[PDB]
Amino acid sequence: KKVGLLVMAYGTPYKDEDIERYYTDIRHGHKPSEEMIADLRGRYHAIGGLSPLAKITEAQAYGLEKALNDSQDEVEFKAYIGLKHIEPFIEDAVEAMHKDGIEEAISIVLAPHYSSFSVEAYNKRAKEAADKLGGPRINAINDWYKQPKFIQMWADRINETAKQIPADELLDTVLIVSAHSLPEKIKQHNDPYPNQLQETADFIFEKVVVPHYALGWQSEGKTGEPWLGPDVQDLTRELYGREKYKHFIYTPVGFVAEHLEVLYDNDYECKVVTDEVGAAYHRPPMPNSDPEFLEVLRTVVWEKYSNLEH
Ligand SMILES: [K+]
Ligand SMILES: [K+]
Repeated sequence: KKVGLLVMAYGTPYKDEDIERYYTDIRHGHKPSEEMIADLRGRYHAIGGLSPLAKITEAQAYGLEKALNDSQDEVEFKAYIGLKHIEPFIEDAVEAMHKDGIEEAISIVLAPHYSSFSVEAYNKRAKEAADKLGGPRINAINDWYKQPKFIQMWADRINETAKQIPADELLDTVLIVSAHSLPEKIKQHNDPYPNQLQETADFIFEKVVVPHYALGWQSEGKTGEPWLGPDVQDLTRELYGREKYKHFIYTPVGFVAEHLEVLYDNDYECKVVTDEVGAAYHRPPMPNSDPEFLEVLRTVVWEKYSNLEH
């Protein structure tokens, strides 16, 4: 039988007309105000609109499927995309697998780090759907930031971007390593997410020419509670105040695609700050569906299959 490959991600609106229902789902059924929707529409317009965004997630899932099936002849994987906040939902993907007669699946989230707040939610939804249908059995991957090829992918991109920088200003350059912020309360649960981001930054930093680095958070939601900090905008201001860096290199390694959180929260909002302090802004290409990144994911999934079967 084919092995199911459940590739999960947050979801992005396909059409402009989807923005309201998308953000209503994100906000637990609380429809965004007219002013909030207008703000969000303006942010999507700033980054060139919606059409490029969903294509990346598709290219990652199906590129991963092809990378797996061309690299070995023990099994055939079939990819099913399951999204948190728009169709096809996680539950749709699991239903599809069961209807197709898939008995065994491996799941992976398109984010390198584990949190009890975020990744566990995907896993719980997938498992509960499967339990209701009677299958498939789902063997979940929880994180994959420790993969050497993942770290090397980011180090290589940073080192290439660093060639943009005059030799004598490299000592005035800082690497800002970031991920999506989460509610600060995850720390009361001993959530490993903050430590996993620190480890990722450490592993990358020892492989790059940039001599200074800092960890930050971004893209925090608006709920009634504090979120992990510092936010990259505030951290940029603070680091300039203390050290007067001339170059900021932003690697939002918690993200895998050029979606709104990178094209707006970094390329607009962080560049506003670097502009305001007279420093230069740099941000390497995101992984998207680059063959090097597809090979990272292939390595992750095949290592999981191998551990289960070999
Ligand atoms: K678990
Ligand atoms: K914090």
